[PDB]
Amino acid sequence: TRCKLKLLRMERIKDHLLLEEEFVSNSEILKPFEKKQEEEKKQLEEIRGNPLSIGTLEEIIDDDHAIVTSPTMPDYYVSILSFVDKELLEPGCSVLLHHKTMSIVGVLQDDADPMVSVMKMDKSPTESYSDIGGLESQIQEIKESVELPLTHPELYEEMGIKPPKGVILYGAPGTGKTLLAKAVANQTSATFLRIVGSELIQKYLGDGPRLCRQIFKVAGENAPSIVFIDEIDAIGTKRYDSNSGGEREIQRTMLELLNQLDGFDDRGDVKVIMATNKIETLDPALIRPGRIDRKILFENPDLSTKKKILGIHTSKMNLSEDVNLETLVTTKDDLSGADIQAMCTEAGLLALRERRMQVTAEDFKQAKERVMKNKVEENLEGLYL
Amino acid sequence: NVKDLKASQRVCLRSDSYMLHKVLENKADPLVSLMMVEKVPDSTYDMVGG
Amino acid sequence: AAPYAAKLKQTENDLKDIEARIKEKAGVKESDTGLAPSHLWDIMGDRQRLGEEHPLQVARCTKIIKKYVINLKQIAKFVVGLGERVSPTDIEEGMRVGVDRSKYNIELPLPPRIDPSVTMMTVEEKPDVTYSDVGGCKDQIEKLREVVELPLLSPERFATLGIDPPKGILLYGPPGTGKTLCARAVANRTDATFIRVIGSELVQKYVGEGARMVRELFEMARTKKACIIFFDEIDAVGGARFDDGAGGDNEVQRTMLELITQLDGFDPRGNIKVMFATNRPNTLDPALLRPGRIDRKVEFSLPDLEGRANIFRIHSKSMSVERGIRWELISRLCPNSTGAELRSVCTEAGMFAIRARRKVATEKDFLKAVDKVISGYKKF
Amino acid sequence: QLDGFSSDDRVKVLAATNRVDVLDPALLRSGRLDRKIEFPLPSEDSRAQILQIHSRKMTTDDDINWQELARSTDEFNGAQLKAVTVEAGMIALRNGQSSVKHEDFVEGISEVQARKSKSVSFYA
Ligand SMILES: Nc1ncnc2c1ncn2[C@@H]1O[C@H](COP(=O)(O)OP(=O)(O)OP(=O)(O)O)[C@@H](O)[C@H]1O
Ligand SMILES: [Mg+2]
Ligand SMILES: [Mg+2]
Repeated sequence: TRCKLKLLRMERIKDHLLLEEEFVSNSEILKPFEKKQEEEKKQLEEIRGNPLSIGTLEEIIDDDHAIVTSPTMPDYYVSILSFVDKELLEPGCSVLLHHKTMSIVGVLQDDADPMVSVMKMDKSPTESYSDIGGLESQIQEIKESVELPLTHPELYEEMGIKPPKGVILYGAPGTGKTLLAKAVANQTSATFLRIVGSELIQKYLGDGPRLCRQIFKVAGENAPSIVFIDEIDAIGTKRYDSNSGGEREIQRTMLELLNQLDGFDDRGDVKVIMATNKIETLDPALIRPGRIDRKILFENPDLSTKKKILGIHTSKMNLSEDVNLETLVTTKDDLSGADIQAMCTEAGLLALRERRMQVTAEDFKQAKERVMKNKVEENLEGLYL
Repeated sequence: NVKDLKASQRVCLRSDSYMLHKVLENKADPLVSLMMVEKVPDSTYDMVGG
Repeated sequence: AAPYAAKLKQTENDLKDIEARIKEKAGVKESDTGLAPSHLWDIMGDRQRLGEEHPLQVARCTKIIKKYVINLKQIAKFVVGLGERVSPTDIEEGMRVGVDRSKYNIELPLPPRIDPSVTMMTVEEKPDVTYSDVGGCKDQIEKLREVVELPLLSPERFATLGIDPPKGILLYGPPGTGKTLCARAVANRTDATFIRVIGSELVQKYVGEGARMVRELFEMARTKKACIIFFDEIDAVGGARFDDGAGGDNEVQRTMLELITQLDGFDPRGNIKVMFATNRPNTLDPALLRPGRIDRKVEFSLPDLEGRANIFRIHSKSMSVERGIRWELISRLCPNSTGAELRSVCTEAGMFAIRARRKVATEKDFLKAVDKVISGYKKF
Repeated sequence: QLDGFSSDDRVKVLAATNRVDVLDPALLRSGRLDRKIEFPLPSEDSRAQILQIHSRKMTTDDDINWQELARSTDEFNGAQLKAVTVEAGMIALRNGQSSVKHEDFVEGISEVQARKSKSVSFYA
């Protein structure tokens, strides 16, 4: 509350100050155009008529010629002319070629594709750590694999043990698995890549395997990293059937990722967060520990856990201090943390029908009936016989 | 200019030059295509009401 | 309450404007690679740009008729001739050619095909691993020495017995058996070249493009002497047929077929060993499994108790351990399983000790790590 | 085009396929391939001869009893059989004797089998 206000005051004088500084600083009159810049500039316009049709450098022959494939089915045996060093260019690089005559005018690309930008989602994690009402014990298993080598390399180095490779998150939805994922992400401040596995299920020829390779390249470039392959099972054990053109694709994608997860050796610097509902009643495709190490089963919320979650929610409510908190959680059997979240939302909705702006003392005892009854129907547990 | 441009914005181009013309907000998406078949959803609550 | 609501509302606008101001910062300054003295290069470069000898359109001789019949890659055929002077003996079926944009004459013969260059990126040279620190005392480790080393080191004995030299080994085992690990170790020790092919990567298809790559790579090998060609994960693509499906597919039968025929019948080889990595022999087409392709098959056998104490020790050395720690006792409690399972147990024992705030892992830690892994596998 | 009586005699055609049930249906109509040859399983006689072909390459060992080997094997085609031969000699290469013994061979069948060679057993 107050802690948040203190911060607002500082954030609004930082932005203001920066913005004003920036005019001058960027230039607006500074206008570097002295001999070093002028050189670059003059040359660049002359040489480069535009548009410039990109290539891929297939091989070099030492005689300042290269062999490139252009987007046209005819390839072109080109001169290297001007700019980019011969050494700096290594085969497999994507390159700028001049449209009048194809010559290597430089590189600025590095095999830039839109696919990498899409995946790249470092962007502000919605979760900070321990905003969540989850239990200390569950998060301090994910943290142990992922955080702990980055914060304290001293202990791992001294022991001599390798840093762990991967974790698997599985529950039980409504244990806030993806909340957990973005709690971890905030702390590390690592490049947080995300890709969903259904984008790798397509009828399109061979595209799945191409995508799989991209992922390892991306993580390594932007290391240290966490790669969230979310619904890993979409590619794997989970299905899209084979009487739909799937007798080609699904096999090739599953194998491909599998082969790169082992690799010639575990990378040991790319953390993974693998999501899947549970691989207990599903087939396992996440191929043995040492490449996925510690595997994390989140408990179904017990009575003490939901107390902590419940405390967040009751703060905004007024007239729930007279209501005894303890008795609402007990009376309900042990159930999802999602069901306490559902209850809070329903509770407010319900107060409005009574016509009271925020919950009445009565409204809260009533709220429990509607949510418990709905949820037990949705999910029925074996009846004791 | 490069300032105005935004990543992933669809653009018009003149001839084989490929000089910028206008930016297009305009995007082909299936949801939009489904809406056009669908049109303005009719109708009053009361008629449904019972 | 209310006068402090409006403090939030102000905050939000600011943060958004700063982010757009990044574009303005980057500015308009353009500068390209070629520092120190490669911008003085550019001055030479200018006059030669206006000059003409580049590009050359690339085409490929498809027949030499004593002029030449060239076929371009857009698919269009021409009769052409020699340019400055191009010897007849240089131009051969499959040989690329450099021809002029529109005056259509050969300047330089160019080495055949652009497809080796693409696939030579995948190829990795003689990997190195030390055979001594290869876990287990496996029987499998020994039969690899017979296949690979002994024909290369002493081809004489094989001639004398009047057996054929062993050249094919099929590796299969559960994941974590160490198929990749042992192949790298015998590549190193025997001092023979190595060719990495990954069959899972084949996707370039036009009905039989995958078949072109495979013929070229295997042929690359023959040219090479004392070499290994390791086709990795041929479980699918050049592995299983997808004919079985309702609509089905046969781009995989093309790739599969080509490989079978290169192996089957006469065809020279320059001491080419054939290593095949399949997770399961079941997935592998039976055509390949049954003999006259790969000579030998070994079913990997999970490490012995002596071999399992042995892998654990390798790990325990890397670790900081208790003095008098009973490696053998830990191992016995542990299932008969891969070298992998054992790698994991040492990993978690390390971590629980760190959590508990110890720098030396106790015997007790590894009792905990074991209990963890058994349960995992079981529950699934 | 080969049909007739002049075109059949010059131009001859052989064809090889494994599965015969996946073919084009216009091929099972008429006499497109004028003769169809099914391979039978090998006999005792067939096995014993193929072994001899392989064994000649190797040093002649009259301790080899072609008959005894052939009796225990059932349904090993030509390629399978050569696998056996190479294995008996491989034991002998380790041994150092240029000689291959009949004993090496009886053991050498069981690697080419699904089972690993001389699988451990509780009684013996
Ligand atoms: N002999 C061994 N000693 C120690 N650890 C071993 C041994 N063999 C394999 N491992 C361990 O198992 C894991 C994978 O080994 P490796 O990469 O060779 O697997 P593989 O059987 O070839 O699998 P894939 O099916 O993924 O291709 C590693 O964690 C490695 O340390
Ligand atoms: Mg979720
Ligand atoms: Mg492997």
